[PDB]
Formats: sequence, C-alpha cells, structure tokens
Amino acid sequence: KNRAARVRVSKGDKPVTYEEAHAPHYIAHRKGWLSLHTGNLDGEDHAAERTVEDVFLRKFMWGTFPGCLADQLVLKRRGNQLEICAVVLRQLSPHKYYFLVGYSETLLSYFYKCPVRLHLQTVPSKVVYKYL
Amino acid sequence: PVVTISDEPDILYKRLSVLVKGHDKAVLDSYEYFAVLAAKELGISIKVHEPPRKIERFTLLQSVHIYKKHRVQYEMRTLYRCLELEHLTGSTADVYLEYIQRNLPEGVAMEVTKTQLEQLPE
Amino acid sequence: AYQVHGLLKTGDNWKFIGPDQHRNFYYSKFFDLICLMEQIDVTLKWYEDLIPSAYFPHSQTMIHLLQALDVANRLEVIPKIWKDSK
Amino acid sequence: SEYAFRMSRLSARLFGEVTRPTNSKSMKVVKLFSELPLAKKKETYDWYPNHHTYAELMQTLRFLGLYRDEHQDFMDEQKRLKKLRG
Amino acid sequence: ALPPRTEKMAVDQDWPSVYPVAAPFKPSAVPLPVRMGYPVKKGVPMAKEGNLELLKIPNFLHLTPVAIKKHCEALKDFCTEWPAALDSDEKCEKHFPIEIDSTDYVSSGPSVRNPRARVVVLRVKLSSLNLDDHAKKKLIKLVGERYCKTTDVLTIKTDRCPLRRQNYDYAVYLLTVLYHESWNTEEWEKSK
Amino acid sequence: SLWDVEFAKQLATVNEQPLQNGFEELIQWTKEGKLWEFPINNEAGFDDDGSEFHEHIFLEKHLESFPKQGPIRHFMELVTCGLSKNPYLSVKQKVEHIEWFRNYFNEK
Amino acid sequence: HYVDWRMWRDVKRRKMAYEYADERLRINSLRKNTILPKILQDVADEEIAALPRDSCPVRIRNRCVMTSRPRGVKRRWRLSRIVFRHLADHGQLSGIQRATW
Amino acid sequence: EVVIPKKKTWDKVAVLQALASTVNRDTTAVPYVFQDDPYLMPASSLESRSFLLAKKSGENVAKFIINSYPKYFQKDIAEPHIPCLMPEYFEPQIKDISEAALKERIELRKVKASVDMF
Ligand SMILES: [Mg+2]
Repeated sequence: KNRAARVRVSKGDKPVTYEEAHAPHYIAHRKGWLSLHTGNLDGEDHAAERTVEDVFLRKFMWGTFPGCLADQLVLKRRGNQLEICAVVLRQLSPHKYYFLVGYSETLLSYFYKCPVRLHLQTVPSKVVYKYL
Repeated sequence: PVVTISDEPDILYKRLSVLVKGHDKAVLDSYEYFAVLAAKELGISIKVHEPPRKIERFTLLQSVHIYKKHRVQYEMRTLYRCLELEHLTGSTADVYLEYIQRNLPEGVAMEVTKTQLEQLPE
Repeated sequence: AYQVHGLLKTGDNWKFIGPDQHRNFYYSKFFDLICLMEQIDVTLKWYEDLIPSAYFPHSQTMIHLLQALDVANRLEVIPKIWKDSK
Repeated sequence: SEYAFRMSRLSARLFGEVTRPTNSKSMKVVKLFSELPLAKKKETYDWYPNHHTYAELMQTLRFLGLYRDEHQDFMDEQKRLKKLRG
Repeated sequence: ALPPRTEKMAVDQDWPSVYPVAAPFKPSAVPLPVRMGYPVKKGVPMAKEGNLELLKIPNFLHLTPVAIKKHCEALKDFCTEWPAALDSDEKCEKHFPIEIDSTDYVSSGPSVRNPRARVVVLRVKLSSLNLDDHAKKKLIKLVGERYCKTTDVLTIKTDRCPLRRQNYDYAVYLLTVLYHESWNTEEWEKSK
Repeated sequence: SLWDVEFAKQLATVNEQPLQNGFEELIQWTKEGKLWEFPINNEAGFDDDGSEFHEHIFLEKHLESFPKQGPIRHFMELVTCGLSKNPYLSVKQKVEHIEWFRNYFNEK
Repeated sequence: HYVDWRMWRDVKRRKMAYEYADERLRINSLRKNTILPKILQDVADEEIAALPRDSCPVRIRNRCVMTSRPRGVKRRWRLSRIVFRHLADHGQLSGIQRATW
Repeated sequence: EVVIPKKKTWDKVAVLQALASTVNRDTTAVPYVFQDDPYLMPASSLESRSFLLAKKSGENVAKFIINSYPKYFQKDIAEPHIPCLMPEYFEPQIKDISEAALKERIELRKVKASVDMF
C-alpha cells in the first residue's frame, strides 16, 4: 500500500488539517505547494540551493517558534523578498512573539543575504478539517 | 515628482516582448489582465500570445530497497504567456517594465524580456 | 490649530512630528480642542479619521470625548465609543 | 578550392578563431580554454552545503536557548538514561 | 483578541490605501469571506480566518483595476512619446536601419548572475546598406552560415565577452570591419 | 572629522521617523541596498575595470611576439583563441594564464 | 558535522579539485595537442600523474546534498530518489506534480 | 523628420515616492510597523511602545549574536555586496604597537584600549 503522506484512519478521533489530510496525488489537484520558489521551472540554475535553504527554513522556524506553529509555513520567494508567512497559535505572549519575529527577521537576512519578512497570522486553536 | 530631463536622444525600443513562464495559468492570465489594462492606460501597444506548455516528466523508484517494477512518475507543468509590446519609447521602458517587474508574482513568475533597440549604423 | 495641522499636511512636514510620545501629545491636544469647540459631526469625523490610525487616546481624553457629546445631546453615539474604548 | 580555403582563413582572422589550418586533436586546445574545466564550475565546487556554519550555528543557538531541537533533546535524555546504567 | 477591521471597514473606503503592496492574504484585513478547499461530504469549503490555501495563493489583492488607474496617474509622469516613425516597418527600417537583440533574464532570489543574459545578436539589411555592389559578393562569401536567401538579413551573434555593452561593441565593430574588408579590394579577386 | 560625521549621525536620528507603510519599507531597503535595483540589468556592479572589448579577445598586446613561424607561436594562437572565446574568465586571469605558459615555456 | 565520512571525503575532494584546477588544466591541454615534440610531453606527464589523486575530476561523485546516497540521485535538485519523493509528496517543492499522461 | 526625444533620467526611489502619493494613509488601519492580526494589534500607547521596544530588543539581540560569531555569516550570496549586511568587527585586529593600531582602536571607539596603548 502507498504510505507517503497519508495519515491513516485511527478510530475517528484524530484532528487533522487540510494539508495533512490530502495525499500526494492531490499535490496540485487539491492542495498546491507550501513553497513558491521559481527554480523548478524550465530554465533556471539555482533550484538545488533554493531547496537546501528551504528545508533549513522549515526546521529553523520549527525550532525557534517552539510549539506554536499551527500548520506548516508558506516560504514564498518573489524578487529577493523571501517571505515566511505563518499561521502561529495564540498561546505565547505577544512581546515574545514580536521578539522571535525580530530575531528571525534579521537572522535569516544575515544568513541568506536578502530581505526576509515574517507576516504571522495568529489563530486560537490548531484547525481541524476532518477527524480521522 | 522629480523628472530630470537630461541630454541625449532616445534609445528607440522596438518590440520589447515579455515571455512569462509559470506553473499556474490562472496566475499567468491574471498577470495578462494587469499588464493589458496598464498598457491600455499607458498608451503603449500590447499584444497577447500563448507559447505552448512543456511538461518535464521523469521517473523514480517507489520502494527503498527493491521492486523496480513499481515506479513513481513526477511532472513539471511549464506554461508560457507572451506579452509583446511594439513601438514603445526608451522612457516608456523603465517605468512600465519597472512597474511590472516589481509587481511580479512569486515562484510562478518569470519575465524574460527581449528588446530590439533600433539605431543608426556606424 | 487647523492652520498648523495644515502646515503639517504640507508635503513631508508630517515627519517633524518625530517620536511617538510627541505624536500622542500632539494628537491628544488636537482632539481635545476639536471636542471642546467643534461641532459634533466634524468631531466624530476627526475621531474616525485619527483614531486609532494616528494615535491611541489617553485616559483623560475619554472623559472629554464624552463632554462634547453631552453638550451636543448626541447620546446615541455612547455605546459605539464605549465599545471602542473597551 | 584554394580560394575557399583562404577565404575561410580570412573569415577566421576576422572573427577571432584559429587562423592557420589545424586538426581537431589540437582544436581541442581552443575548446578547452574556451570552457571551464570540470572542477572550476560554480555548481561543482559548491555541491554540498558546507554543513559547518549550518550545524555549528544550530549548536551555538541551542546553547543560547533560542533554538529547541527535539532530536538533540532526545539524544540528551536517552544518553542520560543510558549513563544511569551502562 | 479584537473585533476585526473587516467589519470595522465600510463601503467607499479606498482599497489601494488598504493594500499598498503585494503581501500574503491577511484575512483579518480582507473584507471578503472568501472560502477555499475541497469540501467535506456534508459540509462547505473551509472558512477564511485560518486557511493555508488562501495564503499560498499569489494574492492579487494589491492591484485592483482602480489601483492600476490611480497608480499610473503618477506613473504617467515618466514617459515621452515616439515620433512619427510610423507603424510601417519599411518606414522604420528606412529611418533606423539595424536591429539588435540585447536581453535580460530576471530570476528571483539572492543573486542576479544569469550569464546567458549577455547574448547579443545583430540583424542588418543590405537594402539598408545601400553602398554594396560587387562588394556584396565579398560580404556573403565572408559570412558563411548567415544570409538566408529568402529575406535579406545578416545576423551576427556575440557571446564571447562577459558584458552586454562590450558585446554590443563587438557587434558594431565586427559589422564595420566586415564592411571595410568587403570594400577592401584584394589582390586575388580575379583568379576566382 | 568626527564632529561633522557625528553631526550627520545626529541629524539622521532627528529625522528618523517610523516606516508607516510597506512602500517606505522598500524605500529604506533600496536606500541601504538590501533590495535589488529595479528594473534589473542582470549585470549590476560587475564592471571588470572597463574591459571594453579589446583586452578580452585581442591578446596581441600581451602576446609578447617570439618568432611567429614556430610551433610555440602556433600554441599561442590556439591558447589565445581559447581565452578569446572564454566569457567566464576576465582579462587578468587570461594574462596570468599567458604568463604561466610564458614562465614555463622559458623554464624549458 | 558532515552527514557521514564519505560525504566529508567528497567535500575534501571538491575543495582541492577546485583549488587544484588551473595547474592540471594547463599541463593537460599540452597533452592532447599535436604541436610539441613527442618527448616534450613526457615531462608534462610527470607533473600530471604527480599532481595529487584527490583533485582529478574523475573521483567526483555527485552524492546527496542531504543524505549521502551515491546511486539514485537526480542532479537538478541534488537529491536522492526517496528524499525527493518525501519532499515532493509532502508538497514543499513547487511545480512537481504526479505524472498522469 | 524624427522628433527623437531626450530620455529623462530618474533615481531609484522616485517611482515609489509617487506610489506613496498614490497610496495616501489609511484612516482605518494601524501603522504598518504593527501586524494586522487582531490579537497582535496594540490596544494602548503603552502596549504599542512595549511592542516596539520588544522588537528593537530582538534587533540589537540579533546584532549581538551575529557580531559575536562573524564566521557563520561571512558567506555572501547577494550580488552586489551589501556592507550594511555584513557583520561588524569590534575586536582590534592590529596587535603590534603602532599608530595604525591607535587609529583602529579610535575608530572602534575603545577608549580604555586607546588610552592604554597610547
Ligand atoms: Mg502500487
């Protein structure tokens, strides 16, 4: 059986989000992409280092906003304006939130050498598309 | 509104054609509307064209150790939309081209622009 | 007061507000005065134009924001400004 | 003929390729210097992310407490519970 | 939390002012209950306040037709007009002879080095040369792979020097010294 | 000296105001240089000391003529045309390539 | 701090190939050209065969930028089959669909 | 006759300044420095000042980390070189007793170090 990105059915008590619920055959039929970088089009050079930096961003922001990122991020990349739009929860204090925003806001700018911008989007509870 | 009219006669751009490569036709034709209405109120003559999509399909194995008969196949949809500007001015260039360039979409956006500037022989 | 608010709106002179405390004092005093001698419709127009876009009202203003409404006998606006204050 | 040969010679002198008639086994020289060698390419020498700035900055930022990695938390905890007995 | 600016916002409020720049959705800012996502069997498409699908959409919120119109009021400052060089291609060919291809390949990310952006090719017409009789034969035999016969266009390509402006210089220099060597009569033209 | 540059710093402090808009974010970003120059010329910076077309491909000024009928001088034609058709290397690395062969050719 | 020793072994291979590319390039052309005497090359041969065996561009194995797996790598993203499958199946690599032609 | 016009030359900001003139201020929105999420909007002037000083804390906090470890950020990727984005060196690199070292320590504004080595 195919076991790639398919959360199996439990007993009907398993909260799950649109992203996790959809399987890889819906990857742009129903889901779309979580990272919008241009390198995977027909003619371009640097797609490999874009992905190497992509997995880095996913894991840095995962370990730097500890246990508050509701679902996964949207690493869009237009011009030299990398963007880390988020869906972060409403549990930690806003001064801590603004702090980790600033810390990231400048640290990825000095790691990747371009404008990096985080536009958080606070949400009360981790969303549920269906209970599996 | 700093303008600074400086010195030398124009560069006379003929046929600044923008070829827009993308992963998503809905972003490409929204872009077509944004550029077509901008050229309408810019005064610059635009035309539309659809350079046909190329699919980069390729095959990998599905299981980690064995079973070469069971394979996965992945594909890239690269679509093109050509937006060819004809009979436009050098000043007209780095203001329209600039507006669009800054207001480009994300990973589904490329703006390959060829310029045919005219000139006198020497 | 309107004259130098105009001098402020000339060009980039808004920059010469400077820091946030000076901005809050500037707009607080401007809104106090608008409440003290303007007509209630243009006071509420300045209220929606300035708050919360330009500054955050100080505790005292709240009281004053009301005295103008009480003078104009426009007590129907009390629940919305109460909700805004909360 | 001779005119075709020396007309190609004139065109070669004009455009900048090798003038006198040479064979392919030597024209490999101009093709060489015309391209970069296998090791000098940008992708060839930048194949791997160096892994040191990456992992050592993660080390230092975790030791500053600004990064929580669940993996190192595991190995920390498991190595403690293994040093309890081993 | 807070009751959002969406139901604080009313009609006839300026949307170019609300969204200045391209930015991801921000549904609290957006006064549209836009719903996205394959629905459940006995349910609706998912709501607006938390969707990642409504985030991953490029989002052309910043540029609405009226924003285009008001944007270019200012963007109208920066343009002259063309002369009466006429839409007639033969007229612009008479007026300005040569043609040059000098392009950019814009990418998206940390750098702007696309080396293939130095391609410079030059197309010229001999019927716009006008000073070529038997010296034309010279030019043709000299350029071997160019001059397709159906249309009288010469195309010289330079990709040999790293910069686009000196590539333009190489097109014009090769054109003029090809021209001068074509008008240079040589001692073996008769023994053909 | 330090007094006029310090007056420049303090003038910057007394005219530093909040960004207040996403366009002014890009204003400051260009003003510093983190944002790209738009529209882009794919060759921003990247001057190469004004190579200008005759140092890159005509290496005769650095050729240092030996007796031209020799196979060595043939080599120099071959290597010269290779360095002419090089667009990735600049003129300075072309001339150190020439002097490598010059040094070694003499060394023998 | 490298994924394995073999990856670290290539990062060393990459480095000293990239630094030792000019010297090798010069003597090698001198090899496959037909101008210098048959004996005038025997000497250049020594220099090459004597130039160290970790910079020859014959030992470069395009391995995995994330998890050292030699065979089964796709060059365009420098990823192995199963890692590229993982990322493209979780949906963080743009443009990659499932081929249904 | 060709009325071939002279190109008016612009700077790199004037288009975007005209674009601000296009987008006058939003009377209904908070300043752009704050986020648009209703949980993250400041409610009071004190809260707004607290958020801004927390953001400025995060800023000199990243500056301290990056200047403490410049080796992890020496790899430049953007072209052109952005010297306001490369890390700043505060340690004196000249250890010999010289007037160049005096100029280096004065430029680094190390008062005690400059006095001691003078
Ligand atoms: Mg199967």
